[PDB]
Amino acid sequence: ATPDFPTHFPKSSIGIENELAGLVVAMPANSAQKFGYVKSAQGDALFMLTKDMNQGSYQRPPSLQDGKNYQNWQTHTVELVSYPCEMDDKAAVETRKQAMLWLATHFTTHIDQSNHQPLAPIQSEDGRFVIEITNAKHVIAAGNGISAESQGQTITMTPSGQQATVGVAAKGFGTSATPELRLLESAPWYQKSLKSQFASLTSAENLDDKELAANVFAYLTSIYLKTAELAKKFGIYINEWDPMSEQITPNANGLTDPKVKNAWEILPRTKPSKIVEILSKSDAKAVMKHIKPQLQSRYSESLSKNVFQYFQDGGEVAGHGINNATVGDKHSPELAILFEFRTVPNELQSYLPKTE
Ligand SMILES: Nc1ncnc2c1ncn2[C@@H]1O[C@H](COP(=O)(O)OP(=O)(O)O)[C@@H](O)[C@H]1O
Ligand SMILES: [Mg+2]
Ligand SMILES: [Mg+2]
Repeated sequence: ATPDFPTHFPKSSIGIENELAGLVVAMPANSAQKFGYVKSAQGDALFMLTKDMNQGSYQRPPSLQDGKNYQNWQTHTVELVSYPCEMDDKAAVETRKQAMLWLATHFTTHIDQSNHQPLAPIQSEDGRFVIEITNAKHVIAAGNGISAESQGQTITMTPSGQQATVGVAAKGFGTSATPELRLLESAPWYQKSLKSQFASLTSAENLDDKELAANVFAYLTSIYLKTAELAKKFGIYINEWDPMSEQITPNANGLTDPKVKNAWEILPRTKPSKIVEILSKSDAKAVMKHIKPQLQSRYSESLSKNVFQYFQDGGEVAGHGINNATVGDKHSPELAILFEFRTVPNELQSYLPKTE
């Protein structure tokens, strides 16, 4: 079994995703995403081997007929998914990039001498890296996995196949305290002006933590307003809101549609309703009560009520979120909130492996 991601980090964390070019993985239909993982010889889990984009049904080449059953098998692109590490842990970041580049060279040899065969659990030649196979019911095949033989491909990685995910303490979003926080706050959907706006609305209120409440308000309102903007732009069905009732033609498959995710640029990966937990019951009530009018002064009553209710009931920004991540003291953990960079910006390029 592939180990689950560690959930706790002392400070800000980073994970990477890297879709490979030059090969596919074929597995039985409805297989689990993870088929293996690469770890250091010391035992530290570095990245997972996963199936990513479905490339169609697998057809075992006739010249490679082996008496085996490949019925209903699907081909997918391979994505290398790192185990998160601390953002300032240079050695952990470097070992992940190096282990990914090593596995690409091992894949290049595998499609040359063992095309349409499963990867074997081996140790690298220098002894640095170890492959562990968790699902042996797979095959690795060059190109799109149609031909028995490769076109002598070198297995590569490129920025268009790359993403980075950053995890920060929820209480830090809006403080601009670290370079990571400042990069996250530069997200086009985040409206820092909502912090000072909240303070103006709540002068008569005796709030337990005014600065924290203003930060949470700005973060949540920015997400709710962006969701409403996107639902209108792309014609997305949110809860009971119907875009056709506002003469908007549906132009996306939902919140999880890749073009909707891309429109966020910096995609929230944590369930918005979790942040309410970093506040007192009283402060959370004050924050939540003030969000509704921010939507209603910009969007129709139906869109506003539906977006507000969707997130209130634990609605996700774009599918299953990373909601169990924590930061700070191991004994008293604080909520970490995660963000996916759809395109890796210049500031995070050094975290990604490069073939060239
Ligand atoms: N605590 C964390 N801090 C930072 N990045 C994390 C953390 N936990 C997971 N990630 C990263 O989240 C990314 C996507 O994770 P995952 O949920 O497995 O992908 P998917 O939803 O596409 O199946 C990976 O780059 C991974 O390293
Ligand atoms: Mg992934
Ligand atoms: Mg991604």
